Amino acid sequence: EVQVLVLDGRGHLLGRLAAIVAKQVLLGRKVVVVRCEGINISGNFYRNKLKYLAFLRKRMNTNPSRGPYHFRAPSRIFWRTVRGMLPHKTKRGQAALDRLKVFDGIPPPYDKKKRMVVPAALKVVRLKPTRKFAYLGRLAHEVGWKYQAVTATLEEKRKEKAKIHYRKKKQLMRLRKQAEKNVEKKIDKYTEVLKTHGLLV
Amino acid sequence: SHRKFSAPRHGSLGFLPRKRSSRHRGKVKSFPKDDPSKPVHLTAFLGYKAGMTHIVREVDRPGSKVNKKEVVEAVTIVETPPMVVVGIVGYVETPRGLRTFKTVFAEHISDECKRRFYKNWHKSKKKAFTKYCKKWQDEDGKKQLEKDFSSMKKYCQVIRVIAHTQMRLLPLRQKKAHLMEIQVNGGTVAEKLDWARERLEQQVPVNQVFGQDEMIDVIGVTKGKGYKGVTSRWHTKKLPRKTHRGLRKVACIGAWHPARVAFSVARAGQKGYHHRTEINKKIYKIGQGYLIKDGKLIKNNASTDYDLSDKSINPLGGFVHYGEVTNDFVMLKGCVVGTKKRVLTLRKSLLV
Amino acid sequence: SGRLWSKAIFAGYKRGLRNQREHTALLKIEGVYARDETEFYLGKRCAYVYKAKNNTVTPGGKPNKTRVIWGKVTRAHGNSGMVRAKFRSNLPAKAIGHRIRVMLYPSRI
Amino acid sequence: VFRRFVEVGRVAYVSFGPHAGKLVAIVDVIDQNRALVDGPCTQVRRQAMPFKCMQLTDFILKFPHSAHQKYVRQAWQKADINTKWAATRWAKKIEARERKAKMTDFDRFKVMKAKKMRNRIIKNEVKKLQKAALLKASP
Amino acid sequence: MKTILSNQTVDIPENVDITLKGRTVIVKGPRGTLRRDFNHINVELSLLGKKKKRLRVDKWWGNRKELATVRTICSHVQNMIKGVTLGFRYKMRSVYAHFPINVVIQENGSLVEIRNFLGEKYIRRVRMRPGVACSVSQAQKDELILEGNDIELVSNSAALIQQATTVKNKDIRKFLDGIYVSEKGTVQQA
RNA sequence: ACCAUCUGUGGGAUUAUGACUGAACGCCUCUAAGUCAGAAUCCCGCCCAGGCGGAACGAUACGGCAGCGCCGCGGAGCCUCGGUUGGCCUCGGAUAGCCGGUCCCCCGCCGGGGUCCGGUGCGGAGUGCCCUUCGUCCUGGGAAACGGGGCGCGGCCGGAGAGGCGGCCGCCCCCUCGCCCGUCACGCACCGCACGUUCGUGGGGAACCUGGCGCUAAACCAUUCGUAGACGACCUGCUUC
RNA sequence: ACGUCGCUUUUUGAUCCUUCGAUGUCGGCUCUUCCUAUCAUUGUGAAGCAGAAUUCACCAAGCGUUGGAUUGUUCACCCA
RNA sequence: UGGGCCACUUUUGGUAAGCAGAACUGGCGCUGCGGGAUGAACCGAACGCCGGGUUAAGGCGCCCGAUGCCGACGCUCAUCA
RNA sequence: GCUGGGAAGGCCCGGCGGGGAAGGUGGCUCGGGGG
Ligand SMILES: [K+]
Ligand SMILES: [K+]
Ligand SMILES: [K+]
Ligand SMILES: [K+]
Ligand SMILES: [K+]
Ligand SMILES: [K+]
Ligand SMILES: [K+]
Ligand SMILES: [K+]
Ligand SMILES: [K+]
Ligand SMILES: [Mg+2]
Ligand SMILES: [Mg+2]
Ligand SMILES: [Mg+2]
Ligand SMILES: [Mg+2]
Ligand SMILES: [Mg+2]
Ligand SMILES: [Mg+2]
Ligand SMILES: [Mg+2]
Ligand SMILES: [Mg+2]
Ligand SMILES: [Mg+2]
Ligand SMILES: [Mg+2]
Ligand SMILES: [Mg+2]
Ligand SMILES: [Mg+2]
Ligand SMILES: [Mg+2]
Ligand SMILES: [Mg+2]
Ligand SMILES: [Mg+2]
Ligand SMILES: [Mg+2]
Ligand SMILES: [Mg+2]
Ligand SMILES: [Mg+2]
Ligand SMILES: [Mg+2]
Ligand SMILES: [Mg+2]
Ligand SMILES: [Mg+2]
Ligand SMILES: [Mg+2]
Ligand SMILES: [Mg+2]
Repeated sequence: EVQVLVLDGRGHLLGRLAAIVAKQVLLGRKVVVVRCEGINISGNFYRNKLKYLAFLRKRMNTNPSRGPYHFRAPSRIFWRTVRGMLPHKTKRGQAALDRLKVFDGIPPPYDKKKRMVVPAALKVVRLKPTRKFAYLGRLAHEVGWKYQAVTATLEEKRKEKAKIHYRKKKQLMRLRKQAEKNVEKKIDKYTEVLKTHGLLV
Repeated sequence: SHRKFSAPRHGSLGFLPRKRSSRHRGKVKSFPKDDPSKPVHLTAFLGYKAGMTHIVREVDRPGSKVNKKEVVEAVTIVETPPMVVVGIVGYVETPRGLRTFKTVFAEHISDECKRRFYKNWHKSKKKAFTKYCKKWQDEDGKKQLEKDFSSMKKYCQVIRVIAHTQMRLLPLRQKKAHLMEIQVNGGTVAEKLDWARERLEQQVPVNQVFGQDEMIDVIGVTKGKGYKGVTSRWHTKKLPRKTHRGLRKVACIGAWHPARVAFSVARAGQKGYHHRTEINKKIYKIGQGYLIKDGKLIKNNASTDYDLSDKSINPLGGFVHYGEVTNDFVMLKGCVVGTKKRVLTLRKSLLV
Repeated sequence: SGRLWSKAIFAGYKRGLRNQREHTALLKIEGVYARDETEFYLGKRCAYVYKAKNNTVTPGGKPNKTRVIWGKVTRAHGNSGMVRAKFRSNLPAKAIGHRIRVMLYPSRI
Repeated sequence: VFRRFVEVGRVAYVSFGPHAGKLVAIVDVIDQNRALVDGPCTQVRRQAMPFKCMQLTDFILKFPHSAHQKYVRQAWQKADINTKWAATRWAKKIEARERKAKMTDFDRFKVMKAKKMRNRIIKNEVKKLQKAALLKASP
Repeated sequence: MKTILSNQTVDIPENVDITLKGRTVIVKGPRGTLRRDFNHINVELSLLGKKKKRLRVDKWWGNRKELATVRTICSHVQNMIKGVTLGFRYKMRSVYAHFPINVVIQENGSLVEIRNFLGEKYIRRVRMRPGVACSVSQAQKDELILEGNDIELVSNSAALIQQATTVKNKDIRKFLDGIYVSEKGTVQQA
């Protein structure tokens, strides 16, 4: 679509979410992924940590400053995973990669906006409940990431402000339900039209 | 095949961009960890390497061969005239790091401080902070200044004060002052802003930052040596005299494969003028500096309770390639990076 | 007073992995994510509308910078709602991931 | 935690497959994945059926396992499921979802008009309640 | 093979009540409150009786590995009932050949000082887990009494003491010195 | 110049291993679920460099017509770049469970718990919701009338993680219109036809006119310094007390 | 032990695929990096582990593994 | 032209060899194309310049055309899967 | 159209019956609950 797609990274498997996001950006869609620290990877944590430590070992022996760049932030880790699923050495792939914005936590532009979910990449449906998984935030923290604590504090601040918004939203909805009861005689004419056509059961 | 006999590599790879420092002052790069339990204090200072001398003291180290024994010890004199606080910076912690939130500068910024803002003070018209100082007097500006302090008090985690040295007290040719952000530690953000606000435009002597016989870190830029070969830069073995095209070289700069010269091989380049931090430098004395109450009092600089001689720290004929030390000074144990009259940063120890 | 056309995306040309047949294009129509739903769009006129630098004549209007390459949906591609389209001229590769309009003109309903 | 159970006589709603949208009764269970399934009053003859296409309802019939279709129909007709099903919120959401899909262009226009008036009257009254509740002057 | 139902019931005594919040068992006996979650196990917990207080654990369609968790939860719950009704008491003996092991109990039985283990000058400081109190018994010369409500915490506190007094670089079969858990039991003896 | 002298550092997850609780296997068991301790290893810190990566702040060009900034959508236009064709302004989350509402208790008038009542193939539903565009003229009934709309002003509050946004008052100035159902006719009805319909007063660059409010600086070279140096570069000084 | 299964490419063969309009052919010196099949050091398990010493094994390549006489030697041998 | 080489199978020497030597058919050499990521010899198929339809071998998370099927039944947790 | 001239299946409470049982209904017995 023409609008930006904002996806919540919590509870989403890394590769499965990256595959969906990669095809979306190749189709001209702007995608924003927030809470990349909440992304999950299947398999126990130690095993997934070994995979990144093996990644850390791959470096140019002659000059590591030129070699593979190992990004430790969860947002950049997810960004690199998507980059491995795009033709990033062509102009089409670079254009697609520039349509992806990745964030740790939820920054102020997107904290006030509704966030989508990809069921085909969710851990609850894609992974057996008895299997072990790893958190991208924990994996990032123990391999070099430096902002797990500050992101946690800011995410806790954001959650407190969101609860206040939800209580106002719930108070507004309660008032709307009371309003519907109050004006029922002057509404049943239009209520009946809605019911005949499947709206407002 | 393997090298016949083992030998440790020459030089450290922790200092690899063996390049000229991008800065001349020497930045702190790491302030002591802040805990609000401690009283509000400053963590850094700027001094100038005046020179070196040696002292005689009595060692109180039990179980040592030098216990209750005289020793002599080389010391470095770092002239430390008082800082002047001319601003406050606030920082906010972000998932991308610390970013500068808001900066407030005091009224009445000294000329020596304002010289730092210009590349040609001679041709300049001294306009820096001329329109900013007016907001300290009008009512809209003061209200905006109070909002800036309030926003710092509620949004910033660490604050720092911009302090500058006093050139005209120094015997150097340079009149341009040195500015440094000095972190304020030990207290709530509100407490350290109130502390910093009341020190604006004021002087902070080196007494209020450092104390006697405490261990500090010295941050500065080493002496420049120009462009040097591998024998001086990396202290590799000199080749035998019979070598055809030169013996002050590294014979093998790599194997056939990986087919490139590696970053670990010793190669000619800049030596010196590198940024370095040395930790665990003990303060042997903080000198009072010259005073005039009725007459010129020079005693306290180099008089000891055993010596009792009216002599300054200045050697006979003056500190060579520096001048005469008149202000406060810190006497550090041992040697310190940098040439004479090289600006040094003194930082509180990060260790316990 | 209304959009009057369906939003579609020029995903790419009909192709193997290592061979590209540029005469026909694969379009992704919004809201059509299964092959059984592509029946409505078969034979529908599709247009790639773009702008250029020089003015061109507009049918029933003053000349402007809008150009168009017309086409039509030929058949369904795959099982997930893609359709194949033939345009009078092969679509430029710069239009991949951009808007294609499906006109509804040749209506069978 | 669990309230609805696969059992003999349990009435299930078919979500997809050849018999989607129908009600069936579970007559017997086989191999954990399939069940012997019979809807005599809903036009589903006895046959195997995966548990994946079933969605259990709250209705349980009483008949022995693997009983003949006649006895299942008698149990289905007595305390009839067809009328009880149609009275549930589950069924009338299915029906409402069906009539909304079959709504024509004219019906869409009339719904758009009715929804417009209904929302303006409701949203007026919300403002009035808000303004009234705003008069809170008390220690 | 997947088994349809694997179930097992524990019997709750009268003086203790159990409250379920999903797979979070709260046990409220006379000696305190024990709380522990089992969200890592996909089981169904139910309070059955209003008169006898039965707690039933059910696993539906479980494989061999996850049928093993049915009795594990029941055993853990039974330890909660045991802990909040009788408590858990671990007795540790300090055995030594030459150097007597001096044990000093610091604040409220939460810190244990081992001085002269094998005659070395290093001081062992072992911190008890929260809710676990250590004390020196008045019955036998060399005993330590670890008392608490959670068997997990009391036994792990005892293991911390035992593993602190570990002989190194010697023959452990000859140098038997250390503090070892003598018996495991309860308080109130009922 | 070890041929003199000075300085060289903290944490985390854990390996091997040793254990706790504990089934499988009414016993046992370091393991299956769940826990503990754990290192010249590993990662980070300290330290070196600092992205075709950001931030905060300062000063921002005349004594003569001479450059610039902000405010006006102020106007008339040029050159160039094209995309797009309604919006959704947010609980936290669980999944062997959830969501909503209400009386007592506790927290200084709202949240937090305990009852109780509902919903749950999610209908307080993103398979959703909101807005909905032909325009006017007579003309009645309903909705409202405690209303609408002012790039009208003025004031205030909230938002810092990238706040670049959102909200509330006071005064003023206008419509009784705008929303639903009807009466009544009209508008280029351009004679079957495409790029129509929006964002949009779009972005960017020169330039003209038109008013108000404002500003009057630096950098580099040359010279000097020698804390620097192959050359560049770098640290410095140059009419005031 | 008798047997039997492998691994390695730091031995030496076997082959002759590349190079004969040319890839400078031993050793040493210098210098960097890598491997582990670990000599030492860190943390451990085992013993025919009393202690001391030693041996076997595990995680483990962070760090170190030297000065000399004879020999062109690689190797070798001895001194310390 | 009279240097051949490779593959299934048979087959001699050799511990073996991308070694050496035979038999048979096919191939590469002389051959492009689809697939095997990549590749003389493998699998499919051999070729004038094109449009439409359909396949072979091979595939259908994303790169990268095609499962975005409410695919079926099981097996498997690996601190070198 | 063919097939086992399809196999099953639906209705006729299928009726006169016979036999077999069990993934055992009612009843009965034993063990645990709600007035
Ligand atoms: K060598
Ligand atoms: K347009
Ligand atoms: K060989
Ligand atoms: K050869
Ligand atoms: K040759
Ligand atoms: K030699
Ligand atoms: K020699
Ligand atoms: K011939
Ligand atoms: K011939
Ligand atoms: Mg070696
Ligand atoms: Mg020579
Ligand atoms: Mg037991
Ligand atoms: Mg020993
Ligand atoms: Mg030395
Ligand atoms: Mg273990
Ligand atoms: Mg631990
Ligand atoms: Mg050649
Ligand atoms: Mg050559
Ligand atoms: Mg060569
Ligand atoms: Mg090993
Ligand atoms: Mg020939
Ligand atoms: Mg021949
Ligand atoms: Mg051969
Ligand atoms: Mg040959
Ligand atoms: Mg040939
Ligand atoms: Mg031929
Ligand atoms: Mg061929
Ligand atoms: Mg091919
Ligand atoms: Mg391959
Ligand atoms: Mg063809
Ligand atoms: Mg493929
Ligand atoms: Mg595809």
